[PDB]
Amino acid sequence: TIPYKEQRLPIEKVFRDPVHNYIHVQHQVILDLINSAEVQRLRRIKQLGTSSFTFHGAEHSRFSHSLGVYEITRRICEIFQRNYSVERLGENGWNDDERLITLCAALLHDVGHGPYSHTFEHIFDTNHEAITVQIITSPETEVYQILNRVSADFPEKVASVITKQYPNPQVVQMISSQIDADRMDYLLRDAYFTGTEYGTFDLTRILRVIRPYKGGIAFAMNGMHAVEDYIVSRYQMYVQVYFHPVSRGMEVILDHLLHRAKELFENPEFDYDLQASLLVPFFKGDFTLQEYLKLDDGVLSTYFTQWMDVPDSILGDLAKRFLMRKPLKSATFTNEKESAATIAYLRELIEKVGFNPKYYTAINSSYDTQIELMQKDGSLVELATVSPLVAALAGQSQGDERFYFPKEMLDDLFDETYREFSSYIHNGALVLKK
Amino acid sequence: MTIPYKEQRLPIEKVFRDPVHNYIHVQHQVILDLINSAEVQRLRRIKQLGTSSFTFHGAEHSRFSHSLGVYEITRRICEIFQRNYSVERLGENGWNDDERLITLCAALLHDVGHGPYSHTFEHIFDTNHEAITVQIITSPETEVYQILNRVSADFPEKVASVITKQYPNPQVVQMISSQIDADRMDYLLRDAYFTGTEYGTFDLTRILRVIRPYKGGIAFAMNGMHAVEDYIVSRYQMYVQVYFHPVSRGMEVILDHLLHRAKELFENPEFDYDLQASLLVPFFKGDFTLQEYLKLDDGVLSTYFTQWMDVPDSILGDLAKRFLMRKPLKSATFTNEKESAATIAYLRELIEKVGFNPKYYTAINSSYDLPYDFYRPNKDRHRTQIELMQKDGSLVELATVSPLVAALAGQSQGDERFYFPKEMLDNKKHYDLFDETYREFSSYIHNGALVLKK
Amino acid sequence: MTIPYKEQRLPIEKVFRDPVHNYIHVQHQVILDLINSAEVQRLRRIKQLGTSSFTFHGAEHSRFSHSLGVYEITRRICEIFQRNYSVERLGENGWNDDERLITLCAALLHDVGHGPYSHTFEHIFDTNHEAITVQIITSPETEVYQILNRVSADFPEKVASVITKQYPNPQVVQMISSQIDADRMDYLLRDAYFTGTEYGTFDLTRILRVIRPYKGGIAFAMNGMHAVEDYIVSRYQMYVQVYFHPVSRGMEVILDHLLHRAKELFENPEFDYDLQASLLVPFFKGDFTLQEYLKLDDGVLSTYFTQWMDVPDSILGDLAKRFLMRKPLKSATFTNEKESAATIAYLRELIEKVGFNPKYYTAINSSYDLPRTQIELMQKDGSLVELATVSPLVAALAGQSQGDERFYFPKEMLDQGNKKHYDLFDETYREFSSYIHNGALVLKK
Amino acid sequence: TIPYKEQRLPIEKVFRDPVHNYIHVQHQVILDLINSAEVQRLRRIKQLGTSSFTFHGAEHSRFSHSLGVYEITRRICEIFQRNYSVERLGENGWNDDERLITLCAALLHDVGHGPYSHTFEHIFDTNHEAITVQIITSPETEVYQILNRVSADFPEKVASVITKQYPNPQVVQMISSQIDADRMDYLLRDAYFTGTEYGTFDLTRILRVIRPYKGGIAFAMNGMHAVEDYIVSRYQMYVQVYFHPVSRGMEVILDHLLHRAKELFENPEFDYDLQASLLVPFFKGDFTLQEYLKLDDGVLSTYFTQWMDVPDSILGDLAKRFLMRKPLKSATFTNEKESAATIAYLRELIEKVGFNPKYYTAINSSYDLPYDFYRPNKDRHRTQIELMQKDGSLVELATVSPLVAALAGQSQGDERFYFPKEMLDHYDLFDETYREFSSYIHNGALVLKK
Ligand SMILES: Nc1nc2c(ncn2[C@H]2C[C@H](O)[C@@H](COP(=O)(O)OP(=O)(O)OP(=O)(O)O)O2)c(=O)[nH]1
Ligand SMILES: Nc1nc2c(ncn2[C@H]2C[C@H](O)[C@@H](COP(=O)(O)OP(=O)(O)OP(=O)(O)O)O2)c(=O)[nH]1
Ligand SMILES: Nc1nc2c(ncn2[C@H]2C[C@H](O)[C@@H](COP(=O)(O)OP(=O)(O)OP(=O)(O)O)O2)c(=O)[nH]1
Ligand SMILES: Nc1nc2c(ncn2[C@H]2C[C@H](O)[C@@H](COP(=O)(O)OP(=O)(O)OP(=O)(O)O)O2)c(=O)[nH]1
Ligand SMILES: Nc1ncnc2c1ncn2[C@H]1C[C@H](O)[C@@H](COP(=O)(O)OP(=O)(O)OP(=O)(O)O)O1
Ligand SMILES: Nc1ncnc2c1ncn2[C@H]1C[C@H](O)[C@@H](COP(=O)(O)OP(=O)(O)OP(=O)(O)O)O1
Ligand SMILES: [Ca+2]
Ligand SMILES: [Ca+2]
Ligand SMILES: [Ca+2]
Ligand SMILES: [Ca+2]
Repeated sequence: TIPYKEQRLPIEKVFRDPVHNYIHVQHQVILDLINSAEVQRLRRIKQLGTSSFTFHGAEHSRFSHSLGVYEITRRICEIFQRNYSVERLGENGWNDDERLITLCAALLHDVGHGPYSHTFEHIFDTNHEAITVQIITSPETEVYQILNRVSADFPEKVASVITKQYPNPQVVQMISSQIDADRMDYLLRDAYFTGTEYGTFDLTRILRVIRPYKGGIAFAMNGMHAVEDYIVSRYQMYVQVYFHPVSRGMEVILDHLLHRAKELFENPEFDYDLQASLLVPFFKGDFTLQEYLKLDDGVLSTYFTQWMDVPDSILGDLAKRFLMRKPLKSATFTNEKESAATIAYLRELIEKVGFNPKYYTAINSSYDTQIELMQKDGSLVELATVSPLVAALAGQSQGDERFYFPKEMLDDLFDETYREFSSYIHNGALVLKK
Repeated sequence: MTIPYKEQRLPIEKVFRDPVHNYIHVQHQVILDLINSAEVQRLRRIKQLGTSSFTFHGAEHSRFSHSLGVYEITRRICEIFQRNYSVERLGENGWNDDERLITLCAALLHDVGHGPYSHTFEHIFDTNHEAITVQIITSPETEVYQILNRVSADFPEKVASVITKQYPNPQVVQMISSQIDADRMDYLLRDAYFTGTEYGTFDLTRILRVIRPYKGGIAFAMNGMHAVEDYIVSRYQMYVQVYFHPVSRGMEVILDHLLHRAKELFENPEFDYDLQASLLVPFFKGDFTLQEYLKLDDGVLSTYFTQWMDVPDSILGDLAKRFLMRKPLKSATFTNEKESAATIAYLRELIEKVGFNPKYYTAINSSYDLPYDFYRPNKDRHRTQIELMQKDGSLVELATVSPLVAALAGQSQGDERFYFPKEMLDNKKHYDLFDETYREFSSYIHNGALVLKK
Repeated sequence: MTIPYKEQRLPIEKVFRDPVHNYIHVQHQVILDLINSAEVQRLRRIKQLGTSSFTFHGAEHSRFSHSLGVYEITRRICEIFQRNYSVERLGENGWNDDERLITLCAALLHDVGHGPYSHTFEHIFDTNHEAITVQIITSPETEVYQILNRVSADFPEKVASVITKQYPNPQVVQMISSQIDADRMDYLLRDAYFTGTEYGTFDLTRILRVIRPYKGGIAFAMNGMHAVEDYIVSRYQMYVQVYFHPVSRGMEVILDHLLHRAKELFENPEFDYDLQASLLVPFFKGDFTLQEYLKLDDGVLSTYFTQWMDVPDSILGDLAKRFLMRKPLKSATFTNEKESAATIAYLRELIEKVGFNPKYYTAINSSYDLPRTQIELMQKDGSLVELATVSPLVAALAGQSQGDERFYFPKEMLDQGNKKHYDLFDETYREFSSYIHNGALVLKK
Repeated sequence: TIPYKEQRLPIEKVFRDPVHNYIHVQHQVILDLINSAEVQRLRRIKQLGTSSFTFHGAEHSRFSHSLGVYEITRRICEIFQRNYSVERLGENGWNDDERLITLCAALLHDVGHGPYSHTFEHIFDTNHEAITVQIITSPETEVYQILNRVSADFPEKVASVITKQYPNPQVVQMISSQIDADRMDYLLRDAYFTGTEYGTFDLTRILRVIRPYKGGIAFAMNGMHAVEDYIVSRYQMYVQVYFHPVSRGMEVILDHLLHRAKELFENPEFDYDLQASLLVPFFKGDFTLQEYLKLDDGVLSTYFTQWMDVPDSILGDLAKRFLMRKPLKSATFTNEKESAATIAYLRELIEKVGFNPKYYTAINSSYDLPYDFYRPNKDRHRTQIELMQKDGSLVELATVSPLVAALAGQSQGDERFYFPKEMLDHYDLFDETYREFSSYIHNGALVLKK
């Protein structure tokens, strides 16, 4: 009988994918991991969080992204084996013994992600990378059981790829670097579902120039323009999708909503059942992995639905605004120190109209290795050396610095206040005055 | 002075990026307000295709984006109709653009009464999404009603009447509900786009080129016949390759029995354990308001299932597990229920013999039970037909002039499946007369079909 | 150490960008050499669809790209066959991957014997592209043969025997030529993409997931039967909407009559004027070599037609003009030839009466061709069912021949419209037109 | 009786187009122009010439491109009349009396193109723009006959649009600007037929924001990103398709094949007949319009087949290389001045091995090609893509877009030296020379040894 390490499905298994057409699975191990409890739960977590409030097609899950990353990784490995094996190139070639570990790492790279990560980790101080390593290395998970079946040291080896400690730079960089399968998948996938496919670079063009070398992953010099296209697409996706103000307006609401809920919990004079059982360990700031694994997007929205009926005015309102899509509006400003006086003033105005500025205002800027080209020579050149102005795009700030406030403040008995407030806003830009 | 709400328009066009239609365009203030209402926003949290995502993992699109999609096709039809086929030039065969807003509201609101996994939900809880859509449109408690009523007191009732097909204008009615309406057209294109399948093989533009109004509703110029043919082909292929997929239905049967078991537990006066499913209580009790209904979505169900995995009922706990961990029931086809009856009874006996309660671990269903109707025209029934208009203005129905459409309508079929646990099909060192049962069971499955006990 | 030609792998996979398949992938030195060969490169200068481009102006794709496409589909099949259905796993019902190079060569070379405007050319000149394909593969004068002979001395004949369907492996024969083969799958996909008539797009990847070898040839998994239906449906839409188009056929008739007129002029000792058509001379005479035939492509003919516009024969000059300027004969539908015969004979008199020679300005035409289902579906147990047994009405559709009987005649016959005065000559046009109602012959005496 | 100007078809005619789905024709003038001998002639002329040797799908004709330019133009005119008429906007609006002239000019812009026109203009000193103006304004032409029926001055009016002298900038910039229907169709059409994803931007998004104003055509600010992506596609098609060294290797052969033929014809000492009668007026330098109108791609290849057996080793060999696809290889260098002696020496070695350097080598720039980079000049209105803000003011694209400024920033040409593949290799006595030659070729570039 065959070692588990080597168990090849007699018939290749395909999964239909809108982005890649088909995900192809050859190994029993990979199939088992796809079917595991903690990978399956990623079906219930949105890849893009609050972006579906701006781009309504952005309803894709982390599960389909994980499969897509594995699929791109697989395609890289095939090409490396066909064209750049150690057999042909030696030390600069690819060793296909590394395939299985590389594919598991690729598939499992995001397993530690929970619902609305950025916001959740801000409020509950979780870390999805450490939880990923915990999922891979803990005997309680189905993932660990599957990995342990490969060999005793295999769960830790797979974790070491994710932590970038694995001693093979080709494997580490396939999983994690500037142009990796992770990034290429979500650029393509986020573009496909949002409909903002300015993030169409051509994936096959990149797959034809990617190669291994003794120091990691490089790109043939003849495909420099393919690399440029990727840099450009990534730029376009950050600018048009990830940095979108309306998405972040919804994200600010969510952030304040979870925070208000936690404050209500922690406080002992608040004698009311939040009915938020699964969130309790996170309100207390003391949770297990099992408890973390029970959370998904629907858990949050169920709880928020219950909260619209809560005796707290702020919680009830913030829950409502999240579910009914009522984002905070924002104005742009470029200097935090110089805008401090103006922002404080306006915050007094917002308060005078009866919004508590702590939960109805925010200051926000986001939702928050080289690229080696290889000459026929064998020698390396960094992209910026051949293409500096495009390299400049990748390194830019793109900091979209903003002040958030209720739409109500714009155009009861304080109408003169709303006209006073809106006087400090011209074309979505904060005007600095007394 | 102030413009009537009915006539009010946005200062500039509002555009919603849509992966299927590129853009959704909004110009009327009424339409914007309706998109923003609580009852419509709710549809973001309900999946268009329910359990299909377990087979086609891209299929995570919502009812909200499908509703905007239908509104958008409708908008596109009205525009073509007004520019090319108005009453200003055709009279009783033309399109009166007074009807635009009512048609647009109806299109946007057509699926507003859908809940989570509505087909299953309606089977277990006896709800009716058509009744509830009309209830949402016509009840003062809802934001939809407040908006519609603000257009005119009689407007809610009129919008509702379009959806019940009682509205007196056949062009308006058929645009929203016929054999080739904005609704079917969107979900075929969009379901194909997200599943990643080709099967929405049809060109909306080649159909929007030939669509026209007439006295009795909506028709298609004869020179566009082949474009209508492709619509039918897409329809058929989406049905037989996606909507009717045995693995998706395997997951739907788990769901159905999961909710049925919860209901049976709650209403059994001697089961005492807290199901912690407060929002489902009104539905277990079979006594619910509109408000209680509007609080339901896919994530409410999913959250309750997570809790139920730990509930001390063995069946409930297990079925919650199977749904969340993706453990579909397997199935085999049969033909005649009456001929298959003794075989099915015997197989249920072997299933029970290994610890599975066959009431919850087996099922029988047909593709015909699903809300997907094949095109079958009837000379006596006008709303069953797709009409083509010859260049002389004469109408002929599609199948009579298309051998291909006649051939697909002719091979319209519902299958019949028997569901059972996969564990019934499985090398062990010793064979207990209990391990014998699985081996016995397998000899009844051949080429995916039951072998009759004969 | 030294590697046999048959085994010579490219160290790096060569890819050719293709709008239909995205990429054409080449592993073998033999395949690359065949692609670069003179007689395959010559297919760049032969339109896949001939006169269809007069109706669908995007249909300018060459036979070259179709050949690479058939080759690419075939190797995708071979890869799936090796991965999933090898002899190693399934024995007698499996794929032997030693058959790959020959299957690949046959796929690439299947259409090499096609010349310009194939249907018309073969009607007038009596050439046979299948026999010429076999000639090209097995004649030492071609670069194709020189290449295959290097694989092994018996290799050219083996490759030819695949095309002639005499090769003893049915899986190989049917991959190349049967009802659902790489050949048909490519041209339906390619012709859809270039015409923009994308009704004839079934899903290739779905078919590739159900296709399967067995001892007796090629079959399709039972759970994939709806994918087979899709292909049947696409092929039907393409035949009805593109291949049988009345207007492309209109141009085809002109071309047929133009070539026939030229041949006749050359044949006639009375006509002493030089046609300037040196590459057609062996074909006027009915006595040609392979070498002479390989010089022919679409450009050769259009160049000659340009010259012929100035030749002192008014039928040749005018027909050449009609072909280059796009002046197709118009047509009317009729049903059975026997009831319509007397009316058609009368209309040819009227046509002759106004100055058009009906031998050249009329035709009876019912296809692009100038004057039953066999698909096995496999059950899980390995038994076979023919497609018509599980899907009869879709099967009927495939076996149905779209008989579109038409009578072609000059547009001028109904071109007239409204005249200020009619004379007993303008009377002929008006009398002619009364026999045509909404694109159909009216059967009067 | 309807004036010809206004004659509509009883029923709109549609032309299936794989790029735009449908080409729509409503005016009788336009249909008549489509059917004219001079437009039908574009069916037999390839849009991309030698690119098909690299991207074998690129077999599309100039005729299909011209219909596409017409269809985009039509879409813009519809949008302008519907949303931005003079009736509502005044001097910043569109006058729909200009529709017919705009449509005729869009359809006719490329009518003067002959086969492989860049190479042909180099060898025979043709000018396709002058010939376009000649076809439009010469009575012997069907095009002219059709236009002359419209109104008295209409032919010369139409030609004046093409030469950009027409006094309506909205009309001129729709046909010819940095973002005209012409560029938009060929980027889309070329990407579609080559099978490259790069030149696919969203036409629909651009048409949503396109706008007339007093000084021509502008694009609403809220649509900047769609304009950005047009530039991205444009850049991507230049560097990856139009500037491809393998297609260019084939162009160099073609250039030299025609050159050798002209040379053979001029020389009275060369007896043999090239039997290429339609090229004779061009060989001699003296040709008429009708003679030009007879030429197409098929004519050239027909002659090359004949030339394969003409008793001139160079001409026969080069005809063979073109017909059989034997492109020259190439290497980059920086500037002609610094690289001068290396080229001289390489030519010596190429000669030593028995290739006449004059016909088997060549120097080439991508700049010499009919593809201009976006290079906006603040003084030169023409060079600019304008974006309209809410207040009505204009701002040039590169000004508001770092992405566009980045691409315009590294919008550089190249330099290549061509040579036979034979110079880079089992039994040769010239093996010493091949070895030396390729020592000057490192990383696909000329090594300045000498
Ligand atoms: N209003 C609204 N926009 C949506 C929805 N789903 C997606 N979107 C898209 C379309 C909008 O252009 C974009 C921004 O959303 P909003 O309309 O809330 O932001 P905006 O700053 O445009 O507010 P405004 O109404 O213009 O004051 O998000 C929805 O449910 N409602
Ligand atoms: N196994 C599995 N299949 C998935 C998943 N998501 C989508 N699919 C698709 C891929 C296949 O087209 C289809 C197969 O479903 P299953 O593997 O559960 O059933 P199948 O009968 O193919 O395998 P079985 O014989 O039950 O082991 O569902 C997933 O998470 N796991
Ligand atoms: N007229 C014309 N049609 C073309 C051309 N290229 C493609 N087509 C397409 C569009 C037409 O609808 C289709 C049929 O061509 P025709 O206009 O020659 O024939 P049809 O019988 O439709 O029109 P007719 O009754 O002769 O005015 O061919 C072209 O260069 N000229
Ligand atoms: N060899 C060849 N390539 C073609 C053909 N049609 C398109 N191509 C494409 C495929 C390649 O991506 C590209 C380059 O072809 P070549 O083989 O002439 O240049 P390459 O750089 O591979 O040089 P080499 O193979 O070393 O002579 O042209 C063809 O008929 N033959
Ligand atoms: N909620 C969101 N809103 C907008 N953009 C998002 C959101 N979530 C993710 N993205 C974008 C930005 C991320 O770079 C990318 C997904 O990467 P992810 O698996 O979340 O790792 P990450 O949170 O560490 O990214 P980053 O380091 O850029 O903050 O998609
Ligand atoms: N000139 C044409 N006009 C219309 N249709 C064509 C033309 N040429 C080919 N086709 C259609 C008919 C064929 O079924 C298909 C391609 O097959 P192909 O081998 O290139 O031609 P063919 O001469 O073998 O015709 P057939 O496949 O019917 O025997 O496309
Ligand atoms: Ca990731
Ligand atoms: Ca619907
Ligand atoms: Ca073929
Ligand atoms: Ca042009």
